[PDB]
Amino acid sequence: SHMASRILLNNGAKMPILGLGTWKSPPGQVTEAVKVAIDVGYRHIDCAHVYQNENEVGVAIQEKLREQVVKREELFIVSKLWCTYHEKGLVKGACQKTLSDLKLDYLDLYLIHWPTGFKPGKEFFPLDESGNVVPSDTNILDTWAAMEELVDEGLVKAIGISNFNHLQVEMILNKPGLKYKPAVNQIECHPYLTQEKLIQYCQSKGIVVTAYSPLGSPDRPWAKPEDPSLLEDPRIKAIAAKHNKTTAQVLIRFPMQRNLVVIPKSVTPERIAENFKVFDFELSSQDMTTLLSYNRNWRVCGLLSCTSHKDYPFHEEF
Ligand SMILES: NC(=O)c1ccc[n+]([C@@H]2O[C@H](COP(=O)([O-])OP(=O)(O)OC[C@H]3O[C@@H](n4cnc5c(N)ncnc54)[C@H](OP(=O)(O)O)[C@@H]3O)[C@@H](O)[C@H]2O)c1
Repeated sequence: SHMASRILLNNGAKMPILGLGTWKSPPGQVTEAVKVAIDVGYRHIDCAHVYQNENEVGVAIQEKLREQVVKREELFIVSKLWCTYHEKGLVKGACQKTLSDLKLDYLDLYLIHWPTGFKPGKEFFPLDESGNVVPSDTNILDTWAAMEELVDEGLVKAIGISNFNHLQVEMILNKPGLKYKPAVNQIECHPYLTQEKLIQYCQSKGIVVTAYSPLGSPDRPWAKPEDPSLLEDPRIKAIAAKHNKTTAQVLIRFPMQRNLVVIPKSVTPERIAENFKVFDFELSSQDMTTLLSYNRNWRVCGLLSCTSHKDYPFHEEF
């Protein structure tokens, strides 16, 4: 379908363009979800410590390795450093906890989950008595240096960023003494948040973009009935019908044809399989431009409790 399965990263490794998301996947369902995904062809799993389900994801990965359904070198496992671990002295331990839970001896890619550092401690969103999230002082260039050390210690093959705006990406690229460029910026992207400016910037610097919430995250916990709904948009349904595919399949193919990686989440076996069957059709340029035209700057993930943080990413235009 004029579509290779992997994209070359600036660390020299190849990354599967379609992965399985795991945010909100219940711990009692995610082991089967990941097993099914690997069985039906997925080779990339997107994880995070803050999702609280890495142990269960890891059970699935380990079983499929033990069963010899896949070899470790064929898998591309991604996780993310949570905001309460931006300190120099906490990054390695946070990575190692993720490795121990996923039952891996390296990650293919480790991302700074958000540019905002928070006070370390047990709470993922530490609050002051008035409800503000308590920041860390550690600046993100120092967090990046700590990520670089993980490459040099063999814990991770690639490092990257997530939810960074273009000025924050530029800060990393302009870092004095930069040793490794970010390989990936993982950002929200779908027809209602098309991200042209940030995607162009990242791609022009050789940074691969991964699109999260490609279906508009209908299970996001703050969903309101009045919100827009990609899967129910009749205009997108019409493009899907024309191609004899589902709306979800169109929504997944869309970022693929922008040279993005995409990570739809499901715990439903039939949908996991459906979502992978996107290498057998092509959207036209006109389809692509039409889908881009639906942009409304609508965000699933605004980190809305953190808008006063000095490194909050979404005040900038892009
Ligand atoms: N870096 C970040 O800050 C960040 C933020 C958000 C997301 N992410 C990553 O991106 C992944 C994907 O984003 P997301 O989880 O927000 O949402 P999403 O992938 O846009 O949507 C997931 C929702 O769509 C449903 N669904 C999946 N396939 C479907 C299909 N074929 N037909 C109908 N409904 C379908 C799922 O239901 P069922 O599961 O019940 O089947 C679930 O409710 C996350 O899981 C996470 O790995 C990263």
